[PDB]
Amino acid sequence: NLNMDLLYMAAAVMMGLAAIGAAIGIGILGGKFLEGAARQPDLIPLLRTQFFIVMGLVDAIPMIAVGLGLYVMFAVA
Amino acid sequence: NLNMDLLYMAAAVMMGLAAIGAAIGIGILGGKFLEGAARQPDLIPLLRTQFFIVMGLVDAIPMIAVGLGLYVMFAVA
Amino acid sequence: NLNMDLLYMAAAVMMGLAAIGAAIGIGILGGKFLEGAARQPDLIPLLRTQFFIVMGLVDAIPMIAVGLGLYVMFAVA
Amino acid sequence: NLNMDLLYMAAAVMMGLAAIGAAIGIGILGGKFLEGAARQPDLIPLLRTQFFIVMGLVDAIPMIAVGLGLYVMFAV
Amino acid sequence: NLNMDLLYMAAAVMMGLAAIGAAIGIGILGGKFLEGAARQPDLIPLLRTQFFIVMGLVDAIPMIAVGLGLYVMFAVA
Amino acid sequence: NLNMDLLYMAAAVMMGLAAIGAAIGIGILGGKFLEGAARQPDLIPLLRTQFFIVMGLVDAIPMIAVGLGLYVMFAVA
Amino acid sequence: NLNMDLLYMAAAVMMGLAAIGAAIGIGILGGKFLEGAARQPDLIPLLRTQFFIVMGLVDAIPMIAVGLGLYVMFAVA
Amino acid sequence: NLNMDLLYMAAAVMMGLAAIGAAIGIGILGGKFLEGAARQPDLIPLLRTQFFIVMGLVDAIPMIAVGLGLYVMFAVA
Amino acid sequence: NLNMDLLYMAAAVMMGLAAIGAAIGIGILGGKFLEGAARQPDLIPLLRTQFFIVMGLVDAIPMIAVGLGLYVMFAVA
Amino acid sequence: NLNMDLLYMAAAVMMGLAAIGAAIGIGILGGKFLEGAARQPDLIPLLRTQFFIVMGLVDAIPMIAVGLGLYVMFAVA
Amino acid sequence: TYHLDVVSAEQQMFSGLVEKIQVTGSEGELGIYPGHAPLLTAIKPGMIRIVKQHGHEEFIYLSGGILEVQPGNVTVLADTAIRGQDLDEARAMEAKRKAEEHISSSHGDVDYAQASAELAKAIAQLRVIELTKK
Amino acid sequence: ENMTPQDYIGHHLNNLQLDLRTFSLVDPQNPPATFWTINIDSMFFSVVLGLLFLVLFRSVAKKATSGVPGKFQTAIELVIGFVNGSVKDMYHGKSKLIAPLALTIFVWVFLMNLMDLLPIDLLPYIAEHVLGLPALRVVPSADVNVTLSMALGVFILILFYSIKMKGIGGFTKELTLQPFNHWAFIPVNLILEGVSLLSKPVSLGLRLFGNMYAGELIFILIAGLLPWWSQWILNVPWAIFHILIITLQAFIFMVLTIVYLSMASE
Amino acid sequence: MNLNATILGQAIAFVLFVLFCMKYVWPPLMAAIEKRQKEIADGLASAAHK
Amino acid sequence: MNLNATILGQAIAFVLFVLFCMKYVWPPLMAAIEKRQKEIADGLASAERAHK
Repeated sequence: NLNMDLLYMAAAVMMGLAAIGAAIGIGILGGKFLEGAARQPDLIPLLRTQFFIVMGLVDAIPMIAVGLGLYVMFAVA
Repeated sequence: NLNMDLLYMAAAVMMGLAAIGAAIGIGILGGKFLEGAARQPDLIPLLRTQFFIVMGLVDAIPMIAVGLGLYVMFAVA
Repeated sequence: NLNMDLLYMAAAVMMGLAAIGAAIGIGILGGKFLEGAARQPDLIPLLRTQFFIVMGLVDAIPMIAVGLGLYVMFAVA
Repeated sequence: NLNMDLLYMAAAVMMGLAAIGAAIGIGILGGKFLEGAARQPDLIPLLRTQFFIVMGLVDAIPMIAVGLGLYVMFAV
Repeated sequence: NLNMDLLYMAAAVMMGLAAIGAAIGIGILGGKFLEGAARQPDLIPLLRTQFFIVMGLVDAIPMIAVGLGLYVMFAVA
Repeated sequence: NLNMDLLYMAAAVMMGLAAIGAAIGIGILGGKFLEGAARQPDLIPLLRTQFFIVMGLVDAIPMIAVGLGLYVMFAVA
Repeated sequence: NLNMDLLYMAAAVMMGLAAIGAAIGIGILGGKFLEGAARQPDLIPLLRTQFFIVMGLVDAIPMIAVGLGLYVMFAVA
Repeated sequence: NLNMDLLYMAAAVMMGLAAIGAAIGIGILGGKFLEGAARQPDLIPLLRTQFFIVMGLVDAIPMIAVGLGLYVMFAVA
Repeated sequence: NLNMDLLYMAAAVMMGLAAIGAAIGIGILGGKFLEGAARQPDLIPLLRTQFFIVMGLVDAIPMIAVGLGLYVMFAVA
Repeated sequence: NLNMDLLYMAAAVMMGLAAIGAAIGIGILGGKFLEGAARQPDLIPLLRTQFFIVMGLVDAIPMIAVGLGLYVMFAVA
Repeated sequence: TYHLDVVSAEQQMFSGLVEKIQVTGSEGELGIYPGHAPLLTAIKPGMIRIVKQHGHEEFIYLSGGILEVQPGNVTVLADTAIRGQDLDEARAMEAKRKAEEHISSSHGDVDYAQASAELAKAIAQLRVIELTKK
Repeated sequence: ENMTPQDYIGHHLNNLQLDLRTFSLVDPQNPPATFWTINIDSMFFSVVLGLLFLVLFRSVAKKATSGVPGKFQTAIELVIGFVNGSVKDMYHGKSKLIAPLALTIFVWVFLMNLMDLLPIDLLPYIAEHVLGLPALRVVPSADVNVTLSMALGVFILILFYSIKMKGIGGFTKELTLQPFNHWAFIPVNLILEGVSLLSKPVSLGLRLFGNMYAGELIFILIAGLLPWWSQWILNVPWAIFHILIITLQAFIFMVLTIVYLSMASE
Repeated sequence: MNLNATILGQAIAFVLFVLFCMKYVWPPLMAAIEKRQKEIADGLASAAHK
Repeated sequence: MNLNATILGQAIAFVLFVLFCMKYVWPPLMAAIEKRQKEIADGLASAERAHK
């Protein structure tokens, strides 16, 4: 029953594009965090607070992509 | 039959490209917000106000892609 | 039949590319907007006015793409 | 039959890559506009004039792609 | 019929890739023009002549691509 | 024949996109770490302690991608 | 019949990628030239000379690509 | 016969994507190394030490991707 | 027999991608050459020497790709 | 058909992605070499020795791909 | 419009309202406008164009100094500045003769660090003496 | 000896398991299907390394003098200082658990990863021929189950600290109201913060597993496919690289445990 | 992979090692080390000019 | 595949790896321990010099 074989492909594309998006987004965000730390090292526990606040929004959509791809791979397939 | 294979693949392409777009957009915008917060603390709340303003517009178009990917997955297929 | 299976895929690719384009474009443009405030806040409203002026032309084409994606998905079906 | 859905796919590719082009090119252009505008307020009208001059050139090709996307889609 | 249905895809690739190339190349170059015209608006006409000199170099090849895409789509059909 | 073939194809796409994501994200993040090390060298042992924190988040999602890639190859076969 | 038809697609990919390469490369190089001219207007006749030295190296390969695209489209067709 | 002959393609995809990821990541990281090495001579060995350290993290994922591609060529195909 | 069309497609992919690489790499490198030379109007010949040295490495892999593309089209096909 | 032509396609993918990676990584790295060479023109021998140290690591992982692509064309196909 | 103040440790070079100005900088030359973005920077050997009311320029040599733009009223501080007709083409040509000798007469790095400044002084004078003719 | 390359790789990739219903060491050629097929290798190697860790540190603790420290004692107080310095950086509450928890996580995960550097055939060969066990692999952290065990323990501690400090009201406020604030967005916020919460431990476990399993697979592949003269010249560079990997993965598991518990409590 | 009882076995080992560290190891190690540090701190405090 | 040679190759790899470890990994450890005994020896001396 050929149906199974495309569903791993469809989960693979979701988790691959989610990995790309959620890796490069946090890379760009965290590099600015580190330059901010390099200028103002006494502020670091403040910018860590703001960094977590923003990083949650970066990972809003990609963790849904991973959730539903991980669903398709196991629950549906 | 032939329907669900391609309909899952269509939803997967849709939400994967959305997961790229939202993540990179918020990465760039949040990185600028964090260098603004490091550069001018005590303007964190005002800059965060503007950050959510822009974040609503930056993610506006992708949200539709997510909604129609969920529609294709859980309504049409 | 095969028609609907390919048409959902076509609408998916169109709206996905539209989402990436629009989201990253407003991400960059609003990143410069938010940078200006970190330099100094008194033209937050006026830079926000030029921001909408430009953001309209940003969203010009991707909403043609979204309109035709919606048309294909709901009217050609 | 098989012909028309492939026509819709080709229109999707043209009118998606035109979206990428017209989005990113004007993001890159308008960001420089905003920094220049945040530095020279009286020149905001002047710089905005130059902005539309170059915006025509940026939009030049994506509109060819969009017109042919609509032609492939609806007129054939 | 069977023959023509792929020449529109041969046209699609040329004009999608040439649109991305021309648009983003002119975007980079014109962003530098507006930066330089922000520092010395006194030189705005001189830099404008340099912009129109270099832009003709930038979009030479993309116009070969767009021209042959229009040839394929309307003369080979 | 081609069921088991396509599983390894799916693992190929999954791990390839994950490799791009992890590699590029850490490239950007570590470039900013080195810039901050270059400007204030006696401060490296603090910025390195921030780099490992941010790098954990960057790799967290490509690594569940990698885990499912090797799951597809070795466990599903 | 495909021995005619696929050659237009094969030239399409060549003259799409040649256009993206030439356009983005000349965009980056010419933008650096424009900022240099904005800050050092006395040196424009020298910087322009160096610009035209470097630009032919940028165009060395994309014109191989475009010449073979024209050859494939018309000579072998 | 197609089953093994496509596994060569799967390995090509996997290890080519790995190559681009690793190459560009190391390129960015090394570029920041050289800029620092021009600013501070006694930091040339210090920054080079940290450069090697985090280059290990960059390559951790692409190296396993390349190994698995070679495994597909020589132990799966 | 039909096989000969895929060889033109393969050389198309190989040579177009080599054109992307050889155009953009030299674009970035030459942009830095011009930018560095602009600020200080001296020492250009020793600096220009260095541009050729590094440019020799940038295009080597694209030269192999272009040579094999020509071999595939004219010699093999 | 299916045996030989797919092996040339796999070689094309390998030695094209290797071209992109090995070209753009060295463009990025050599631009910083030339910027450092313009700021500190007495250091150019030391900076170029650092550049070769880094460039060896940039090219190595694409060189695996290039050599194995030549293997796939001549040895396998 | 706005008011410009130019001073050196030896004298006040200028003071008054001006329509626009083009000034030397550390990386490159910059043009100021009414109500421009506030900035401060050091300046490389060069000059300043003072275009006053009715469009009349005058040309002031700025061998070294700092420029200030925080208020609407701007300010130039000069370690060495010379008024555009106290200097002359013959003086810049003497500077050319001096610098072309010292380039041949400097052979190490520290003495070239001084001869390069002597050359920069000569070149900035050779620049302003030409601009002065407008 | 009819060893194909694929089969050698497979046998190195076969776990040694025992069904608790028949209570027998089952054969790897045919794998049974039940939850109660304990992986013998994982349990034994993990517990032995943990015991060795405790024995060394106790062998100093039961003897320690505040005079001049010895050359062995100094090595342990280096790592104690390293762990306490990293905890003191990122945690300011009073809890007695965080510091020893970080210590055990660091050293135990380090030793478990250290298993990967040994030659791939040594202990498995001894286990088959000398003892008679039908299979063996010796890296504990290269198995999912142990890594998820540690991740879920850290998860339960995160819940404990969040509840303990915040109280009933605070934790529910943080789960519903953030990140979009208004009560109109609560239904979405439960999903976003719930998935973020659940992502923390999943990230821990799969980071460590993904590193170690693939590393051991690289050693297995080199030994199985390539000829001896190339096996040594490709084995040495991977070992030199994997020393860095083992150290940094242990360090990251420790650091992110401290960060997660700190953000849970503070 | 294979959901297995090993996860709960490793949980028992993990929790008991943490408890052993909390009870036997950590308090005496930190006590001895910081008591040396205290003696040196008073060695600073002790330092005929006064 | 002949298996005896693969274990022999692992032995050679281990020998060469040992020669790397002795010359780049162990000396940093002996340096760290020796310098921490230097530090606490200095500390105990500088503690007993209060007695003077």
